[PDB]
Amino acid sequence: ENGYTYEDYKNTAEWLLSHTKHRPQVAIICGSGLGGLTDKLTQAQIFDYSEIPNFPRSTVPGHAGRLVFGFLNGRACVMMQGRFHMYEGYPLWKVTFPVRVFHLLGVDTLVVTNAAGGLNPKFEVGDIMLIRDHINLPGFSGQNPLRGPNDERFGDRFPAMSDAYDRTMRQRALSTWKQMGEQRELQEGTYVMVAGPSFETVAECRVLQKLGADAVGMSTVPEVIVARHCGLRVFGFSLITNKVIMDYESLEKANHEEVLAAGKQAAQKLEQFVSILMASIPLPDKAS
Amino acid sequence: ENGYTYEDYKNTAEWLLSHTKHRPQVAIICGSGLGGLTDKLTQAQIFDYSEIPNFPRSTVPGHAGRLVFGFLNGRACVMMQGRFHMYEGYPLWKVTFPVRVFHLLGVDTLVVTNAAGGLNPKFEVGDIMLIRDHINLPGFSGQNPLRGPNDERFGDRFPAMSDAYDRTMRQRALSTWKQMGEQRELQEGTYVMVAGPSFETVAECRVLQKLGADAVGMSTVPEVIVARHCGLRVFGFSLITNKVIMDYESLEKANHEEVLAAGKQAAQKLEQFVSILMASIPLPDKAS
Amino acid sequence: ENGYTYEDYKNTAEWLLSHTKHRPQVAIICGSGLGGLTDKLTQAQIFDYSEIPNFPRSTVPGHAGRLVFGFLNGRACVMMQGRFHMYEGYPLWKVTFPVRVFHLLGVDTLVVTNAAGGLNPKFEVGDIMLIRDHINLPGFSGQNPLRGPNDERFGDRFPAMSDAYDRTMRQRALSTWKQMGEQRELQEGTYVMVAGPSFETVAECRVLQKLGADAVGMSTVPEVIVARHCGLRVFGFSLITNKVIMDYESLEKANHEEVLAAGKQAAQKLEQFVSILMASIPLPDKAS
Ligand SMILES: Nc1nc2c(ncn2[C@@H]2O[C@H](CO)C[C@H]2O)c(=O)[nH]1
Ligand SMILES: Nc1nc2c(ncn2[C@@H]2O[C@H](CO)C[C@H]2O)c(=O)[nH]1
Ligand SMILES: Nc1nc2c(ncn2[C@@H]2O[C@H](CO)C[C@H]2O)c(=O)[nH]1
Repeated sequence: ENGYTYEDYKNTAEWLLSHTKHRPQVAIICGSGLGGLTDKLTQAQIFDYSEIPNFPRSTVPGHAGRLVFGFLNGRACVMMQGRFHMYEGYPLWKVTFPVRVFHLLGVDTLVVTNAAGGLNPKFEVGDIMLIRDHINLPGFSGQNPLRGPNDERFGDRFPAMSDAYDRTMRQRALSTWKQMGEQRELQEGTYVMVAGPSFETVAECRVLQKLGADAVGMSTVPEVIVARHCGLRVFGFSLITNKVIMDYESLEKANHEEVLAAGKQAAQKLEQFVSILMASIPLPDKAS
Repeated sequence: ENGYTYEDYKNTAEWLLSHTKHRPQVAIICGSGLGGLTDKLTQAQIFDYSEIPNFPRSTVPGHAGRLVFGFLNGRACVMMQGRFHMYEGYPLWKVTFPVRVFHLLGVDTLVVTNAAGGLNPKFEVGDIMLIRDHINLPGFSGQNPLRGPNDERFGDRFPAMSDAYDRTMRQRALSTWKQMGEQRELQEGTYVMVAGPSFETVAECRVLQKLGADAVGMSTVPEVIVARHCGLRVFGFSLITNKVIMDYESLEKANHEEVLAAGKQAAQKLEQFVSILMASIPLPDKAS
Repeated sequence: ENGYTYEDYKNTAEWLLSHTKHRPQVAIICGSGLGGLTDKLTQAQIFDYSEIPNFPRSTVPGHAGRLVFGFLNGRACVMMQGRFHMYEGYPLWKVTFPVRVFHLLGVDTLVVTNAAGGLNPKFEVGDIMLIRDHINLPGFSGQNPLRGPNDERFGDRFPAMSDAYDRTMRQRALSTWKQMGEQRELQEGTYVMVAGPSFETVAECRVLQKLGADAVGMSTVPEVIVARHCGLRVFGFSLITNKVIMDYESLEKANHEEVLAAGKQAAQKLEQFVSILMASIPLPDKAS
């Protein structure tokens, strides 16, 4: 939708195909800090967005923004290190351009990760929250990636989202966590997207808690939306990098320029979590 | 406001006038599926949007999108078959362009219909919900049809909406329903507009229920807003085409590509409901 | 961010500097009706937006829209009479352009006033509500002034807002109110921004009350956001000009074209409130 035409996607995917011998099945999208997951791929083939045809280039930050094709624990992946966000200024049709390319590349599963602040008090920074559902606040106002004329070549005008985050994949991630003897249980909740780059205020934090969100972030939802729109199996998770402040006594103050949590404890715990899951993603071959 | 100037409206309305001998009093806007209401007009004069001067043409769908001037049960109408929506990509000033044209055509009443999913559990698919009020979610973020410099020739900078849906008309619709011996009572609630084309997720569904909405749709509100802004008496209703899924056990999944409900039971029940109401719309002549 | 470059701000501020001998410390932004506060400045030097370089000109209303440099109770001010709003059509980067200019002018404190309707029932029209916090509804959808690439020359990509409204300034405003023997206590609450020019509907009014807002307005928040983003000490207040209607029995109807409240009782009570506070704003010299 908008700005890009089917041809564009078709050309980016083809150029990609004719530039890598890897035919990816699973596309992983690395959220803030969770980028080194690319390091553990094998037969890795790296493309910086910039060199790829119709691919949105990353803003100012020339310290990342690449598409790494590889193999992770048996699965042929394609990892987008450094996602695009609304705050950077991108129209959602750009933010989610890669998700449609992945589809044309043959990807049938998209696992999206992100760093989210925590609204549910049981969460603790470092916790990993499996996304059971989302609340797409921007989409309410009209900030939806599917806006504009619908290309029946990708999907429906009115795709359903009640079933976004794969019920099976979630089942497995939970088990996989247990069979890792973790102690701190895999959390499960609802991720709420908020666009603006600034961080929540206590009042905002409280409306989000009342609305039913468990984690608040500034990404993922547009991708999940267009993935599901074109059929991709979606599974994703949030890394609780910080308890959002719900009291005026606050004292503490939200900081991103502290993308620690993610690179800290998480860095490993999560990238290994992701690897074993590759095993749990059904092979397009499977059968028995 | 924006994109169109007073002249534009003035010209479209005039060209219309000088192209139909009908001087409409009531303008009806047919929501999804509820379009055949046009079939029951008499002295019908059809104009496909396309042939009308500054009239937003419908997107891809070349299977409808027309303005039918006629007489319905004594009233001289003008029905817009196939409304415009945000999801199609239209700026709200286009979505609502026809409402201002209607005003310049002499229309003093606008009855808007739509197909809405149901958040209130007492509703049943097929139920007709009289709109007692709305929650304009997009307008909160800035997606308001009145945005931009205000033309005092149409109305106020800051029009009030506490009184949108005519209190009288509602009274009458209720009575009219009774004097039709219906059994299933005319429901009454608050319609919440959500823009994006995709359907709600369970979490989204739950925030809407908590927010106070009874039905959720993707239209009507911009029209009501600009109608009321220029003085039009507004009365409208929702056809509950589906109970939105509020549980994760879901199983069922929202489908539009099932615009059945509307064409089913509703098709008639509602178009006849609309006809008797023409009688209840006060004549610009009336007096006693 | 967007539309304007650092140079632009730098040039507007410089031209300003080289056109006034006043080096302002406190920048006050006058909300609807609260504009005559400019009248009480001394050594007043007036610039109508229009004559200032990259300064957004006011829309149609040629009956105000000026920047008045002066001295108020000892402090060297710069008052923006007539703020810019989203409803007028301005992109937030324009609405908030002056806030960045103020920063480059040397301003270290921004006090924003506005006229807000009241959702909390304890409030009474005429009441002054100190803003303890805000809920930036537009920013949720993406309507954030910081959107677009972040200029590290002004601030952070992800500034925090949990601490927006200065805790000290609030303490003082309260005391200052007491030492004015007012009787009707200075209220304190959360201001919720709503963009659209139209007024709330009862359902909308109720979701705002449920969301936790105390007052609803159509300004201030973008300014507070970019002020805080570039470090300005922010303190602001709402003048409850009208109890927003929370019942369907309504009868009454919201009117702006009744900017009375503000010019009435408030006109004075508030502008004198503002003057004594100048005394309470710490001098960039201070020390003991
Ligand atoms: N809105 C929001 N985004 C957060 C929070 N914690 C982490 N994030 C995420 O990290 C980046 C900002 O550091 C982008 C956003 O996806 C939070 O508390 N609130
Ligand atoms: N958002 C939303 N729109 C709905 C729903 N049911 C019917 N609709 C309405 O029908 C069309 C999509 O089929 C456009 C929208 O006005 C629903 O459950 N949710
Ligand atoms: N949304 C809203 N803005 C209000 C209200 N009362 C005052 N206002 C404020 O005054 C102007 C409209 O008259 C712009 C807005 O900042 C109110 O009840 N609702």
